[PDB]
Amino acid sequence: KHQLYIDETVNSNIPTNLRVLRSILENLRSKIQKLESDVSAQMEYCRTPCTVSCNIPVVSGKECEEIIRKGGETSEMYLIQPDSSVKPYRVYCDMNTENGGWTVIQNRQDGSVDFGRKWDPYKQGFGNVATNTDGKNYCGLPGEYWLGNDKISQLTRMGPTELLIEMEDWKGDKVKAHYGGFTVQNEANKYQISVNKYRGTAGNALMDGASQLMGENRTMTIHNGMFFSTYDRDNDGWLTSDPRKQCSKEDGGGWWYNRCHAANPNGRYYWGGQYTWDMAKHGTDDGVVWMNWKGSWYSMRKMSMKIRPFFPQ
Amino acid sequence: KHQLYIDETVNSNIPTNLRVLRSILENLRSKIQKLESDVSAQMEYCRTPCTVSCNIPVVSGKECEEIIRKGGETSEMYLIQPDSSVKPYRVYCDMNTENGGWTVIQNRQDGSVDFGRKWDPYKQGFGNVATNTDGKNYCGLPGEYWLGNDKISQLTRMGPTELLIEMEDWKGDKVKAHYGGFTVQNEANKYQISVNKYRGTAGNALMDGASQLMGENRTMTIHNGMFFSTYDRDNDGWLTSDPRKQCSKEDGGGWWYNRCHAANPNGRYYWGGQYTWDMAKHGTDDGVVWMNWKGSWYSMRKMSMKIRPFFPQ
Amino acid sequence: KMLEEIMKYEASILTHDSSIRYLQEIYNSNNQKIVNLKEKVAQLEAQCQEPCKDTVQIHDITGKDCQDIANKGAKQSGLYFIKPLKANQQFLVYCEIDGSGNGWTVFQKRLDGSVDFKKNWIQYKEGFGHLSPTGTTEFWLGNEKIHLISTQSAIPYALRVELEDWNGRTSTADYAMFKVGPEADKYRLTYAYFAGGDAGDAFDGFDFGDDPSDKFFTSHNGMQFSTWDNDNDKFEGNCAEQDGSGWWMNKCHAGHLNGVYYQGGTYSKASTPNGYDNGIIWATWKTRWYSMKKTTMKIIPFNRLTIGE
Amino acid sequence: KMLEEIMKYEASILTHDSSIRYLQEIYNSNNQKIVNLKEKVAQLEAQCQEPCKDTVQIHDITGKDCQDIANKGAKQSGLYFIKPLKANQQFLVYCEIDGSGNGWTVFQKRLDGSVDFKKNWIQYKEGFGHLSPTGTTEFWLGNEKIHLISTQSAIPYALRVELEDWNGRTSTADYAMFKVGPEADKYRLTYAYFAGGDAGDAFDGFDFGDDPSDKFFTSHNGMQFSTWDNDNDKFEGNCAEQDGSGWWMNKCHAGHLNGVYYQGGTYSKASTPNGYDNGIIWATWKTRWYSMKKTTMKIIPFNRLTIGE
Amino acid sequence: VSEDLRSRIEVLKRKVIEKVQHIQLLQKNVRAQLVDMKRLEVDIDIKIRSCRGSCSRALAREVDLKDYEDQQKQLEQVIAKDLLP
Amino acid sequence: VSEDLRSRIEVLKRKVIEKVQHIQLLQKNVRAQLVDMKRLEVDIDIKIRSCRGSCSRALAREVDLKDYEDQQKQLEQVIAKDLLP
Ligand SMILES: [Ca+2]
Ligand SMILES: [Ca+2]
Repeated sequence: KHQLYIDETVNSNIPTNLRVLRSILENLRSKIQKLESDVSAQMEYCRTPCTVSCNIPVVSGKECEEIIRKGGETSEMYLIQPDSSVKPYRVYCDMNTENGGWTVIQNRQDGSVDFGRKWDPYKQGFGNVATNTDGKNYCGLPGEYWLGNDKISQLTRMGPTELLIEMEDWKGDKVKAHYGGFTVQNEANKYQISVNKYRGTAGNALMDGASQLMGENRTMTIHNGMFFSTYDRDNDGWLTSDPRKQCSKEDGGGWWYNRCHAANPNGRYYWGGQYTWDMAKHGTDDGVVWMNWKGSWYSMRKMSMKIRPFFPQ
Repeated sequence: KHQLYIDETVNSNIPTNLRVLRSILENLRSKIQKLESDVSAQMEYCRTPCTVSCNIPVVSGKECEEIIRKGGETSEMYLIQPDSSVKPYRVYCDMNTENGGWTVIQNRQDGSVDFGRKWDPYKQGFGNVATNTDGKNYCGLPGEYWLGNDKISQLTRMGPTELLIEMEDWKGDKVKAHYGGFTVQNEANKYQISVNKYRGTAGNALMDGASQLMGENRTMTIHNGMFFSTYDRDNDGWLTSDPRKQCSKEDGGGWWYNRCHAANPNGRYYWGGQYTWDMAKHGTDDGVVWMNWKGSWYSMRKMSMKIRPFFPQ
Repeated sequence: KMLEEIMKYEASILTHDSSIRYLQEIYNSNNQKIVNLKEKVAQLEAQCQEPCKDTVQIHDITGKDCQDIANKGAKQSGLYFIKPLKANQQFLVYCEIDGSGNGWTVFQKRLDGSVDFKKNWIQYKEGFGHLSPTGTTEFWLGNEKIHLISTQSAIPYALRVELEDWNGRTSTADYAMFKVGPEADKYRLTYAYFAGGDAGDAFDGFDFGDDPSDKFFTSHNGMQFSTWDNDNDKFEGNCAEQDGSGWWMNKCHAGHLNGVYYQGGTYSKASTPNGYDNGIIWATWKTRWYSMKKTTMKIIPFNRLTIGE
Repeated sequence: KMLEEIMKYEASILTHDSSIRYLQEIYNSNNQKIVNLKEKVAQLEAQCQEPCKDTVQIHDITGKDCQDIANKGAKQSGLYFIKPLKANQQFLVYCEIDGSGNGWTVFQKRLDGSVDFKKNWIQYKEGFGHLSPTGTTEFWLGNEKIHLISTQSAIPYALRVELEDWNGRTSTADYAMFKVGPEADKYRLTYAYFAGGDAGDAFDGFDFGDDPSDKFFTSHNGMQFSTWDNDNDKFEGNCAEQDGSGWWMNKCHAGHLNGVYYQGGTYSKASTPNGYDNGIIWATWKTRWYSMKKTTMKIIPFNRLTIGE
Repeated sequence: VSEDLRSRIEVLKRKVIEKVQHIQLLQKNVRAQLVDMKRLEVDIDIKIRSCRGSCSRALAREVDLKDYEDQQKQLEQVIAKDLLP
Repeated sequence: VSEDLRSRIEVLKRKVIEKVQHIQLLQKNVRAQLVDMKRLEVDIDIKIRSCRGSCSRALAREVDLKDYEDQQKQLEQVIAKDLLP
């Protein structure tokens, strides 16, 4: 005789799984009107672009090294020319760190540039190099940018090239990753990457994969010897099947992916390091990362990739 | 013994004066969602305006008369200058009707301009003069517009001025009203109007009031000698009391009203001549009208007010 | 149905009172959306009150001529009002200005056909055509105007003449001491001497080889302007009515720019039922059967540019 | 409550079924605004893909020097690449061109202070400063460059020297036969003769009245260039390290433009703890204690302008 | 101690009357709301065409009165008679 | 000719069950829509900052997760139990 099991309580317990569902449902509904509102404004703002006026330093050379030797002692945008053939290109030269002579190659610092770009833009370069100081005429400070694959592959092949990779917390901490063998092949070879001499505080992610994994797990995040793939041209360590495995999906960074990664300097720029699977556009590690330092699910606040021809130590 | 009077029938007769009231009530309710819908779109469309590029005919003069004598043989927007003082103004010159030389002053043709405007705009002019043809560079065709009170009063006082007033049915018929004494005073004199020599097919409304009335009724619609009043500055033949009598209410045309009117070229633009008291914003004759022709409650399809200095007949 | 049909009546008026109440609930809620709709529209009507944007604008910088303007501080080619020292009322002109300070006051340009050049005397005297601020409009500024500028305050003028084929090549031809006279004098053209122009000097005449008197019979200097309705050329009858224009004719021409716009640029005698040099020609540069693609007559106070840049 | 509390349960599930249905009505309508919002953003992202517009542009017209360029058909002053006949790789220069056809290849300009001129040997050899296309930037093109141009294919060069006070008055000073030598020769300056310049000829020296050997001790012709880290002047020690610059010193100077920018233009010996003619001076024009507001050294193949315009 | 015999007049009539009162009044209210809709409908129609000369593109809409005309007649008709005896 | 005695189980249970079915399913649907909102919200946030390097001026907006975090927890919780016997 179970006439007591009568869940009348359910008829007056269900209003719970209602008022609640009713709450967030209406929440989202409105949030949408806010998101819809905010984007329309940005549409406006873009009726006009940002503009820089970067007068050129008289001095020039093959890269930033030569330039400093010619007296390039300040840090700002210069114009180089690795070869008589290639027409002279602009670039930010770091003349204040090690000895200076750092040909900036990549630079992430405040999320002002979609790196979630295709194969083409990566191959040619994008973003803003330097931008104007204040009252100073020249543009003495950089901005996020990719120097572009050919221009880069073109520089490494010019002779022994060392590579420095710096990064910063959202707390302030900072670490570096120095390699002495950076040499990117040409487009013909899928810009195959290859480094050779680590030394530093960030952790050798590039040729040692992530320090958090092990066994085959580790051996599958080593970027060395990896082709460069973009969301529009896969060159990872995958296999043609259900793209649930494809290292660079939409608006994802272009990089030398291999069974994905240990590091991704051109990843997406999440604000304030900490990001979650429920925030990632596809529930993947979109961010700018260095597992061997900050681990996964933590996007850096700043990260760059400078270059300078190593000369006998 | 009236226990038979029992209107049980009423209890089953009332559902009528229900289902019906229920019908339209729900009708309007929805119609509103349609009207609400349609206006929001128009809001959109206006995020950007219409734009004309009207290159200027080399030729110019005091008004359209002089211009044609200088070889102005086409009909399009010209630029005139009645006086060295007044800066040159644009205007549509009709060079194809009578002899040509018609300085267009007002023009109603497709309801694309709120004439339900205030004192200020009337005094200075509004709307679109000419608009671009097709592939032709210049703007060879007009658009609804008011040349503006000063500019007009300024022209009549320049010397003997004749006035032509044309109008068209929604069927196609067409009639004219020619006056040979048009001379509008200045703002100082409330732009007092005054015509003097009728001849034509529309009926002398301006100085003869409506032909449908009689006695004092007729004598109170004569516009001649009338000041110009707008919905924001009354100068009619009224008296300060309950505005149930005030010739130009909201969004109503600005004109030389007198105990209201016989004609109102700047009235509201109802589509398809026939309009009813239940359609008028205030149950008045808002429309563009000429009683002496089409009578009351019939808005024209087209109506203009061209000018040209009469030269000895 | 004593109270059997009656106990139901006292029961239905409730069913009705419900419907009644409900309808009021809608009628009210309707007056709501209405009162709102009304403000929504006012919101709208306020938006629609400004007429179409007219892309063509005029700069209020005014002068005696385009130079006097560019000098005055101008910085861009466009439409500008000017009033010569002897003028009794200003008038619109298009000025071409370069990054050097030149007030090239223009008076005639062709480039598409738009404007038929067969106009009467008065049409050449007052001016015809349209003036785009960018100059993508054909037009004859009008002799009276041209003259007025050319004879103001004994100011020295020059005339650059830009021409263009249909293969993008161009050539100038300047005439120092440019001056156009009174209607009284039939606007008669007059320049003292030819100057730096690789287009040649069609104004000095041309020996077309048809006859040996051609060079002194096609020269244009000191010649009176002539239309179809007003002949003052040095030929029995009028070259204008023949060619189809208004120009300084003298037993015709060796170089006249108001020639009938021949598309392609190349033509023959098969064109007109008789054939002429009625096309835009400048023999000193190219054949009388070649019609220019573009054409521009502009003046500038001689005191300016001497050779080029 | 047998069926008293029960007839209500079978009545509330409706009230609930209504709420349930309604919520679905929103959840769906939400996925709508979402799917749309998503395209709205793509619409956006496509807009933000082009980097900031960099107002400074370079013209691809290339030559042996600015003249060879203006000759090549150039028409505007700006930044241009050039490569001398003996050059092993081109380099950016700013060219000043006038409406006459002059390719004024510039090599040094001052006007605000922006660039501290106390640079080493290498900095004068390679060049320093920035090049605005408009020339509102200070800079030393660099001797090596200056030389390379000045000694290409036995081409005859001249040097106009534009100076400006702080009261808007200016004066040129040309030096025909301008030529700068090899680093080997310490870039030694050398011009054959002074020419049309109302600024005077500070290069021939100046008798400052301090001593009667001043004129042959302040002249600059045929003098070697010298910085603080590289002395080749005709004075015990280096005038450069003293004045604070790089220049062709010889027992110092009578006119050197790399002088420390003195705001106002007027200065004394109270300036530096010792005082000098270290300011931008050109005595032949104005006092050694007067510092120019602007300054420009530009060369041009002598074959060009003879006197002015 | 004896109601319903004649009570079925006061509880009926006065109720049916109070209920007929609303219907007849209410119906009148609707009439005006309709006259408001016409004007409103129309006025919008104008305000939109007038916008063709100001905005970049205009809404191509009509404004059938037939519908309003219809109800205009129905309700006007429905106003017959209700209760009396 | 004898329903409600045991009918108040089939018309009740099966109805309350069919009604609990939607709630539990529906609640699941909301969960995902929320996970879509987070990502959406965030992604916009990025797409706007990225625009600072292209457009003339950028929208200075934050993106509090606290709110999402909240519901993220509530709904996750509300997923307890409903009907059984
Ligand atoms: Ca003749
Ligand atoms: Ca020494």
